[PDB]
Amino acid sequence: PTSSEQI
Amino acid sequence: EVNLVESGGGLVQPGGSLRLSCATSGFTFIDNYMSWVRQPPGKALEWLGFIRNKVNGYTTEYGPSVKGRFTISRDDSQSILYLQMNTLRTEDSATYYCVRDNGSDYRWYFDVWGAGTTVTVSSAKTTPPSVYPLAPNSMVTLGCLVKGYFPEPVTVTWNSGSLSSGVHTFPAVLQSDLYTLSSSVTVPSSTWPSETVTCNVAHPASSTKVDKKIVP
Amino acid sequence: DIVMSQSPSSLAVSAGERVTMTCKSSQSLFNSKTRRNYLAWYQQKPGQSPKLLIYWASTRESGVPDRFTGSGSGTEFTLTISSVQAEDLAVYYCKQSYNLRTFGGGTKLEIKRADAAPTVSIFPPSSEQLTSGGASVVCFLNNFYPKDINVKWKIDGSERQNGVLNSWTDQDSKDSTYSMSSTLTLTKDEYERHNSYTCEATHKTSTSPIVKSFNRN
Ligand SMILES: *[C@@H]1O[C@H](CO)[C@@H](O[C@@H]2O[C@H](CO)[C@@H](O[C@@H]3O[C@H](CO)[C@@H](O)[C@H](O)[C@@H]3O)[C@H](O)[C@H]2NC(C)=O)[C@H](O)[C@H]1NC(C)=O
Repeated sequence: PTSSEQI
Repeated sequence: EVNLVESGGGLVQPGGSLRLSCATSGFTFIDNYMSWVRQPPGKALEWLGFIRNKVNGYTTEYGPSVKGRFTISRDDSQSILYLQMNTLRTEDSATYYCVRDNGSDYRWYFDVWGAGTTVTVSSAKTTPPSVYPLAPNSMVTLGCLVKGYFPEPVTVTWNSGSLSSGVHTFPAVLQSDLYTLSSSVTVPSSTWPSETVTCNVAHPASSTKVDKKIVP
Repeated sequence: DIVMSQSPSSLAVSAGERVTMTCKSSQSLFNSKTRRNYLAWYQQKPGQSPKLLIYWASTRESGVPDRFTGSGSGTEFTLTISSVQAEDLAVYYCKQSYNLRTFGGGTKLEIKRADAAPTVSIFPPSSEQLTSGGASVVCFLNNFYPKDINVKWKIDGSERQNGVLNSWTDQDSKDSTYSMSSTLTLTKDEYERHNSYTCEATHKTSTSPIVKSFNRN
């Protein structure tokens, strides 16, 4: 899920 | 402070293309994910897509409605965000918003928004309004008829903004490729025709500015 | 592709009363890694850009009054407003950011208030519009409440139902009333083939219609 992407 | 300002929104013939810009200032652009959101008149917000930062490969994601037809890009050296719109349809007519897609601490919400830039997708030709004065009891109501212009919007004021209370500017109605709206202002009968009451109509689309004094 | 549904479409409330609105998502907006439900609430007042109020379902943004509380998790979320103020007039949108982003259809929050009869004003076509060959008769029905209202145009005692265009304003930012414009568009010749022009407004505030009129001469 995109909500897990960092920065 | 953080500022986002969209540009490029104008009147465009269906089928053509258009590129919107979002100039930014006040924050480190290169560190952020950026999204575009739009909104047809009197309709709901719609997420168009976003573009990841350099650290994440400048890749993009889109909403179903636009995927394949719109392209999001950016220029980190200029802190500008772009939105290329191709194969425009009438359904594209809307206010386009530039937003910061805050990713820090995995928040993932839109904390800053631009004022928006309006895109009108029609074949109608940009036409200037024909402002007309409307005149006829402790108070008197005066009006102003702004007829036959295209496209939206027009900004109407009274006495260059001096008169703000007792004003009603009605939503424009589309009639045969031409918009028509009116504005009424109510003031004490003791201030008219005593004091001058002027209707100010500005139509950026056609670089028009008309002042109409209300006379008995 | 997560579908968001909001309810109710629109609700009317009085200053001081509490209000609640729901948002439902087709998939769980909960993230196991981050430990947060990605549902945010946005407030969009008249003519302004949307504004973030709450994120992570129940966390309040900086500067947002405490009377705005978000709650829920998984697929059912709620936005509650205790002691609603007039200034809260706006459309409230929920939005999921679990995967991609999707907005709900929004809940339109309307402000209740006492009924108010409309102030009617009729205006004959301006001389300049006449010289150009046009003739628009305008009638204003201002500051009334509730929104439902009816206008009937009568030319020389006969009801006219062609060439009439009405426009309704949103709730006034000052007194929460509504106003409506009614424009009868005729040709200079048509306008002169008659003399009596009447505007009739019918509103729940009275069984008697409010009448306003004039004569060409
Ligand atoms: C995403 O949004 C959050 C909050 O809306 C941003 O984080 C916050 O950033 C501000 C300034 O960038 C920090 O404020 C500073 O705090 C110290 C003391 O608290 C104060 O003395 C400074 O003058 C300034 O006010 C704030 O602490 C920080 N909050 C935290 C801990 O997250 C964040 O920068 C945004 N992310 C992006 C991508 O811009």
